[PDB]
Amino acid sequence: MRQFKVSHPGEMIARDLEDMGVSGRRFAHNIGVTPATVSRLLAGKTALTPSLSIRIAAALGSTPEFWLRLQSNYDLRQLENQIDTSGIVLYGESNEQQQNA
Amino acid sequence: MRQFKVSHPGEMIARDLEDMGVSGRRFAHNIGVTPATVSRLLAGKTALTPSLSIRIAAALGSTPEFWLRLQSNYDLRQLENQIDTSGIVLYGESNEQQQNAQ
Amino acid sequence: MMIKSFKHKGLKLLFEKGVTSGVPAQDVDRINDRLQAIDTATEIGELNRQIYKLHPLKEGYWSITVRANWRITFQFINGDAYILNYEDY
Amino acid sequence: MMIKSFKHKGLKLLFEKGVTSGVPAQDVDRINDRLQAIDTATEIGELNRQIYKLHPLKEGYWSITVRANWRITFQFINGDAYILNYEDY
DNA sequence: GTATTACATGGTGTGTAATAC
DNA sequence: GTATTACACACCATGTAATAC
Ligand SMILES: [Cl-]
Ligand SMILES: [Cl-]
Ligand SMILES: [Cl-]
Ligand SMILES: [Mg+2]
Ligand SMILES: [Mg+2]
Ligand SMILES: [Mg+2]
Ligand SMILES: [Mg+2]
Ligand SMILES: [Mg+2]
Ligand SMILES: [Mg+2]
Repeated sequence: MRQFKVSHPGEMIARDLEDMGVSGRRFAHNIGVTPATVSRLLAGKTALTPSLSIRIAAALGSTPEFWLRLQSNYDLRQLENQIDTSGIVLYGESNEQQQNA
Repeated sequence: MRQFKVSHPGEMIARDLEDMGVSGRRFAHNIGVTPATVSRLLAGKTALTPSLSIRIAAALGSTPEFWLRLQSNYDLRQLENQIDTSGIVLYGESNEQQQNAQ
Repeated sequence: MMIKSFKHKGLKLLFEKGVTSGVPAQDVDRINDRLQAIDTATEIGELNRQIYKLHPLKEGYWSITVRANWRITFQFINGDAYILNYEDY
Repeated sequence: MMIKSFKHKGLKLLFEKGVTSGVPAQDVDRINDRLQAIDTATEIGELNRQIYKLHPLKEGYWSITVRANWRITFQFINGDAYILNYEDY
């Protein structure tokens, strides 16, 4: 099934940098943003944007789409049950239409 | 390998709605957004946001993650050649450091 | 999911090189849209949109409708898509 | 990729229920981080971060490091992850 | 019943620079 | 050499309502 506990991508990166012994200031100088941006990313205050995913993949490995997928799945977990979709109709056959046919 | 031609997900939905005979106005009334938003989405002028991916999956099927992944891949296709990463250093071993160890 | 092999070489030209000479002009956009859906889907169930009319073949292959009787078929092995074909069935 | 089965029942409680009683307290966040990386990766190469120390086992199994010699192992079949384990190697 | 778009608005990511160590 | 954050700013998505059919 789905993972019960999901973390903000920046807080995962902060734990990884801690284990690697890399400061936020050095990480910011490496990937090419200001330490303010890294500090807010690692604190889970701002989202991992498409532009950051390209820079982060060049430093921490993996692909840019992997890092953006972490943020996208995390964004969807926040918006869980926050959008009323009960009034939205699925086009085509519903459950009752699929039984009669 | 990677797909050569990639479409904005809004234009994909517009081609699907046309094949289904569903107007932009009716689609907007269904998923619960104004026709202006659907118009700009279908025209590829605005992005498929996470909130839209939840509404769209409830109408067109599949999962919210699928539709958001389409926009994410499309977003990266615009940017991956626009951001200079030559100065970024990969932590760990480089190509030369992997040869010396072997 | 990764597309590993093409039986229909026109699909291969479209997916790998953006070349449209090997597929009918009427369905280039629809075909590329469904190739993009297959390439993006992480599970077979993410392709189960009612317009696609997703259903397995009678084994291990699947069918996705492009338009009318034209369909895209592929073999689902190792989480990848093999033997991609475009046929009138 | 989808995690289909767990050999280590403490990982199962953590992944499926958010229950931390089956794993060491000092590694809860790191283990969950690597479970989140496996569940998000669409290909095995997306896990090839150097801190993970990804490498095959000697067939079809893989290993990523949590901390020191503590590692997560799983079996790569059908694009999914089977027999998830957490062991001190 | 339909599609498009300027305008005002709100929400968000980023750099600058200040503060504190 | 390090981490945090108010403030200004640019960017972008959305609704309202106008226009046009
Ligand atoms: Cl866009
Ligand atoms: Cl091939
Ligand atoms: Cl199990
Ligand atoms: Mg965030
Ligand atoms: Mg249109
Ligand atoms: Mg694969
Ligand atoms: Mg307003
Ligand atoms: Mg807004
Ligand atoms: Mg400024």
